[PDB]
Amino acid sequence: MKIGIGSDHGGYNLKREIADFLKKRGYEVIDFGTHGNESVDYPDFGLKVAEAVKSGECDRGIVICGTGLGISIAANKVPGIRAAVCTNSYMARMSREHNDANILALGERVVGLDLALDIVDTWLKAEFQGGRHATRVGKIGEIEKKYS
Amino acid sequence: MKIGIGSDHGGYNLKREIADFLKKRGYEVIDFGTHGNESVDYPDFGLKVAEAVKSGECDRGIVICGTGLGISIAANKVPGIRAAVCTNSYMARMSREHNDANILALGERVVGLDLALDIVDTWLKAEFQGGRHATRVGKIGEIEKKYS
Repeated sequence: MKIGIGSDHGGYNLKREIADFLKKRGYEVIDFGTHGNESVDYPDFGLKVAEAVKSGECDRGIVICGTGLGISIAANKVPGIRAAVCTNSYMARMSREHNDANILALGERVVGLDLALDIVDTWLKAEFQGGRHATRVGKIGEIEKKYS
Repeated sequence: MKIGIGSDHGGYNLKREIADFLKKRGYEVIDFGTHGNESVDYPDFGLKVAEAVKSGECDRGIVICGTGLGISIAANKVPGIRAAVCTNSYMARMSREHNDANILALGERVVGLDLALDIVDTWLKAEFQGGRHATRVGKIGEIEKKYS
């Protein structure tokens, strides 16, 4: 499974740790940047990861900024993308089970390292539950079609 | 300001408490439903609140589901909407200061009542900081224009 990862400067250090974590677990990781601590704009990297997941270049993606909020909002502007900002493993599991999230969003200034790794672990293992949850995801698709 | 509020059945009881909280505070509250515990679909109510904020019928919105994730993803599909899932007041403050969030999303199964009221209090009081944050919000707007 190919994981796309991306961040602004606010999520760069956590991105480094998650990339190492994932590779060590045998995932193929595509790093979309940013590649340093210099101030940059979260939508640019949110977009890169979202478009890679949309195109199938990556199976899913992880985006990080100070809070995860900006980068996940940006990613959610792309049709077919469902980016979930999670601050605990319960949320991470429900994002997969109910929302079939294909992007996990994290906030480097909010969650500490080991917690963030717990969340990533949980998110990568959880499975979409279909049924009424598929019906609700379709209704998200209807909003996209409306504003398309 | 006029506050739009909406939920599925997973956020209905918290919605009831927040509606009461806001009115006691002097806010005009527009309740878009749901109006009971019957199973319903979060995108329908996410859409209502998002469209009310977009039209200027409400100045800001609050959306609630079990985790806040589904309803906020749905809301974020609407152009001009920036919905922030917050699990603490630090996130709530940054969502206004940096992301100029116009919708707050909450997870009734994640945050307890008093915490959720603290987050709402913080979110309503926080102020957009402009500058590079406006530049970044514009870049969110560019993604919307791309996929419009």
